[PDB]
Amino acid sequence: TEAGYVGEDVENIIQKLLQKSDYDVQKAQRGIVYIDEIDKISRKSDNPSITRDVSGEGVQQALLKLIEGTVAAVPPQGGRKHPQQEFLQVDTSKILFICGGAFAGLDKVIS
Amino acid sequence: GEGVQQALLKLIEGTVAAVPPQGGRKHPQQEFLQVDTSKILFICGGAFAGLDKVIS
Amino acid sequence: GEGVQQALLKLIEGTVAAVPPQGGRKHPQQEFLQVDTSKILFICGGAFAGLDKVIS
Amino acid sequence: ALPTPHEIRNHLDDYVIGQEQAKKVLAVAVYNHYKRLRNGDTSNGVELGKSNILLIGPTGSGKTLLAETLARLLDVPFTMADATTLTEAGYVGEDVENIIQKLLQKSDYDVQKAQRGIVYIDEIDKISRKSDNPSITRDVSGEGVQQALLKLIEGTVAAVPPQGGRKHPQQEFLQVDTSKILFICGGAFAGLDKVISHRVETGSGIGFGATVKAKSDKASEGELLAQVEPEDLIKFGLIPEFIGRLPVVATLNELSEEALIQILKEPKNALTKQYQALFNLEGVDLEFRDEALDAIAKKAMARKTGARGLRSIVEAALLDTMYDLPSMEDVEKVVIDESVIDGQSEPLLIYG
Amino acid sequence: SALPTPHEIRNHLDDYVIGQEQAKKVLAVAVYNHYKRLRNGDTSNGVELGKSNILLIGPTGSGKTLLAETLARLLDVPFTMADATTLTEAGYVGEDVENIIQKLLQKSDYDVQKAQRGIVYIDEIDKISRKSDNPSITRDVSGEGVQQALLKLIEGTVAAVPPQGGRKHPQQEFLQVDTSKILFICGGAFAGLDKVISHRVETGSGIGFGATVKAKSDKASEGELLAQVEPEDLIKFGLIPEFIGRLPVVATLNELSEEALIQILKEPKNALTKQYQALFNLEGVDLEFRDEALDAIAKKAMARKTGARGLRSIVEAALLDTMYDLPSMEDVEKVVIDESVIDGQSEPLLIYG
Amino acid sequence: ISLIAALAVDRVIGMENAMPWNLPADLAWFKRNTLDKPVIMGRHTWESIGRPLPGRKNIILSSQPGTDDRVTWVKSVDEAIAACGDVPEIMVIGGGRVYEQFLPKAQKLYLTHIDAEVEGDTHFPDYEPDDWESVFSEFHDADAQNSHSYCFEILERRGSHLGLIEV
Ligand SMILES: CN(Cc1cnc2nc(N)nc(N)c2n1)c1ccc(C(=O)N[C@@H](CCC(=O)O)C(=O)O)cc1
Ligand SMILES: Nc1ncnc2c1ncn2[C@@H]1O[C@H](COP(=O)(O)OP(=O)(O)OP(=O)(O)O)[C@@H](O)[C@H]1O
Ligand SMILES: Nc1ncnc2c1ncn2[C@@H]1O[C@H](COP(=O)(O)OP(=O)(O)OP(=O)(O)O)[C@@H](O)[C@H]1O
Ligand SMILES: [Mg+2]
Ligand SMILES: [Mg+2]
Repeated sequence: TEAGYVGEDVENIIQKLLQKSDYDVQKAQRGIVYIDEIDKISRKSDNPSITRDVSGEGVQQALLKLIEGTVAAVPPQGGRKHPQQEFLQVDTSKILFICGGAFAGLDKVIS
Repeated sequence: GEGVQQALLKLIEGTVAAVPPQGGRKHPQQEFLQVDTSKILFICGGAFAGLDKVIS
Repeated sequence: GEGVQQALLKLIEGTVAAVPPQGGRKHPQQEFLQVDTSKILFICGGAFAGLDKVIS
Repeated sequence: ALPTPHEIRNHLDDYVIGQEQAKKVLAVAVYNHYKRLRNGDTSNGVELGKSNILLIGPTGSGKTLLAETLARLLDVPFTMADATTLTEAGYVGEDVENIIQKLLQKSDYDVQKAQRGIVYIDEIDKISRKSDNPSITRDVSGEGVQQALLKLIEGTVAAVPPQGGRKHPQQEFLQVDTSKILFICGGAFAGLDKVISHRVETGSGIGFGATVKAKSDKASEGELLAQVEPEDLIKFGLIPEFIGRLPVVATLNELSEEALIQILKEPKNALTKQYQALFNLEGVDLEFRDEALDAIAKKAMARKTGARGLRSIVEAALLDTMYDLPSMEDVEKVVIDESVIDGQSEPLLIYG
Repeated sequence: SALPTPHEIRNHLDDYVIGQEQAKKVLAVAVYNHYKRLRNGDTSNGVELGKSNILLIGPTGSGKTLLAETLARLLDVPFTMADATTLTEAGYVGEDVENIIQKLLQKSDYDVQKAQRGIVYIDEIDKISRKSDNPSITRDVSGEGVQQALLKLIEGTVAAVPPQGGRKHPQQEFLQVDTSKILFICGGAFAGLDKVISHRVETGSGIGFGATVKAKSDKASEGELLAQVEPEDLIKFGLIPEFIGRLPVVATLNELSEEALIQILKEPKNALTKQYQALFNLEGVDLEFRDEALDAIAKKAMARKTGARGLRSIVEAALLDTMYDLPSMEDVEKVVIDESVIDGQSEPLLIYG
Repeated sequence: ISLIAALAVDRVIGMENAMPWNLPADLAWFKRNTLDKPVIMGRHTWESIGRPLPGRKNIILSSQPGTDDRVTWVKSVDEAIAACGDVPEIMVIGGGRVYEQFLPKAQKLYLTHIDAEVEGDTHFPDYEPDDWESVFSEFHDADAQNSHSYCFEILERRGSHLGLIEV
């Protein structure tokens, strides 16, 4: 979900990558990611932009800089690290990001 | 709705979840202790009111 | 949305922001450094998808 | 001796141009505060109160500008705030008590001076609740901030964080009274004009007996804002308790084409003068013809951003000029005419 | 002991507040109750008396907070005023309810006896009526959460009261303080309660010829609705039922009328007219307010819907122009304000001398 | 991480110089809440104690290199927080360099609020008067043998965040 809400944030993705990279930013900056179900965050034909689709367009608007490269604000701590204000900085300009979905209905659009 | 059924779709087939390590008097582990959900028998029940007619 | 716009109105013009004093050289325990922002050039950027129709 | 309101108004006209009403409200308010401080012994049964002002003006009118100008002439501690940062008590966001903290820093720990000061809470219109209807969720940044400020305006003893201002070694929370501190709020209240129209204008409907204006004869935003009443502010999302703590209500008027022309040359730090300094520090003179100013005024009105609109018009007219002129040689002065503002012609640079 | 009587104190409260007879009497009897309790500490003789916690419900500008300030002048026991909007649950970075007793100790001079015999006025009690739609993720640091702590404190429980702290530490004596003998006065303008009370007492309207349809002028005021308040109404507002039960006496104020407003302008010790008259005389000018103009101001204030606070708006506006040029002009002796000035069609005449 | 300490008036606790009071009441409570815990001591504190502490996983955070093995020696704050790891409680008891370096990463603060009036160059940083809320209260008013007070307290910090849920 978009930032400032009860759901999850797009920076959590980078937190899981550190658990597997022994909290080594250098190694974490050269890892691969796979975002499953990328077809469920697609606008439900709401082209007029009636309301804020924090689960759809809202999540897509937050990844536009993660896939390209930006100084992400990693969650306070999900490892040995005791403090929270540290807000570990990481660059995502060399981190591959795979995205998979089923896009149920796209076959009709193509035809 | 459909969204709630989508999240559970993964949990039942393995997920490295992040659970706060607390409630057991300050658990020594403080790294969002993981739990593999690919070995837990998920006995999902329910009373499908109407299925009897659908089948007939 | 609007909430983020309402907070930058004073920043882009000038205010006294408080930065958490952690790291570097941040001697003040709780005397949050006052950084005037009346001389900081801000360069926003966006795609504004859909604005073309409004103009048309 | 104490300064008279007329003197204050002169100080306020060096920087602002075209707001007569606001200059009086602030002048009398300061006059009252100055005498309310000298007479601190209160040698009379009466308990002199205080009146809080609420400057309501459209975008780019000089709300924040006036507050800054006041700090130049007055002597007592003055502070500025931003209501968008304030949050209800008990959250990571800033607390209302921080205001006094910032006031103590400007007061030099002189509690007596701090107990008689003037605050200027800006962006007071962004903290307005969703609507008069009850709030389904706790609006930490909305009502919470308003309800938390109620006691500060009527009077209370805020607990300011210790080891601050001009005292590092302190543990006992310093106490300060907020019964003699004039809090001058200020906001833009965009969207209020519609609320005001629903009261000042009635009968609008379809039929032979209804009322229709076509926006040609309809009153302007400034006119509507001068008829604002507390009942209107409640619709905007301001709890009635908050408005009651702000008895005085000063309304600004949307700048006029004539006034915009005066803002370019009369003020002490007028926009034009700022640009002239740039061209002058590098070694070139700059002047603007009277006809040029008139064109700029008309274009700015279209932007609906007040004096801020001017900077856009000026920057565009000389954008290309300011990019190539630094490299040009044998140049002594530049002159911009009305034609340059529309693009039909190009600035005539006087070589030498 | 118990030297002051209810009638005596009522004559002192009327010097500052005009009206609210029920509120004055309720505050009077409860004040006297505490004094009668003081005779033997907590009326320990046989049957033990319950508390007299009051619940002040009044519109804005009615005189709720004013009553607390004027009452303290005539009182002898320590009295501390606290705002319910600055209290947060224990542990958080915000203030804790425990500090309320600390404030009282300052008035009490750290005297445990005098401390437990003080009065605690909690203003803005209507601001912690939890409105959240059962999220359960986080807590209401400025809602129900605080009530749970304040409720256990009023029913009578030992309180953590660290000594003043002149030195680096107060040695955490945390002397227990009994709150069974302390008197609590919770107040605040429950903005919106009128609608809640309306539904319970709503006669119900229809559309035909036999329905009960009334115009806006023919409706009931919040003051009248408040008088018919019941505890159930407070629960809907977002208050714990146990909390309101602890406060048996509920005092409902009455919306001020034109007559009441005219008196407030001239009769009170520190009325608005006297306030402006004092500073006008401090500069060396006499001001006279005709009775005709006074009623005009009240008519305008009744439309602002801000109670007595509306009055200052009308006056400041009327005298804004006058107060701006008056300090510069000379040869001025007195000023007289007429009804026309309030309307805005005339300018106050000056007695040049 | 809990920075157990006393913060004697003027922060005169004493690490470079052997503890002035050296009272059993302060060492008993210490031992009680430190046994087997990775107490991150330091060079100045090691000088004043010296004696290997039974059980306690001593970690001497020293600017110089490590010599002894019985009691571990660490040089960097990263190496000091790595040895202990993520255990539920770390009783950092080292020098001022250690005390202040670990202050940004402290959750609890087992204070003792001693009153002993001494002087020196070893001091502790300041403590947030509002963030650190005292949850535990135990009075240990100065006794005949216990020259000054040794009031044990526990502190912690908490904060709230909104969620702004929609539909
Ligand atoms: C310098 N110093 C640090 C010290 C002293 N008192 C404290 N008291 C408290 N509450 N907390 C501490 N951080 C603390 N630290 C000392 C001094 C002696 C011993 C000591 O000899 N401890 C004994 C315990 C006492 C005993 O049984 O002999 C042991 O066997 O480990 C340790 C720490
Ligand atoms: N009457 C005026 N005379 C001269 N300059 C003005 C005037 N009004 C606005 N300005 C210009 O606009 C800027 C100030 O903007 P202004 O204070 O009107 O914003 P604001 O409406 O107070 O913002 P906010 O909505 O946050 O209160 C200054 O840089 C100033 O040069
Ligand atoms: N009956 C009265 N007589 C004289 N003055 C009054 C009266 N009622 C209110 N006032 C004036 O109003 C101010 C006090 O406001 P009041 O205590 O009514 O606010 P409140 O209703 O407690 O606020 P809230 O609704 O937020 O609780 C004082 O300055 C006082 O002069
Ligand atoms: Mg401004
Ligand atoms: Mg009040």
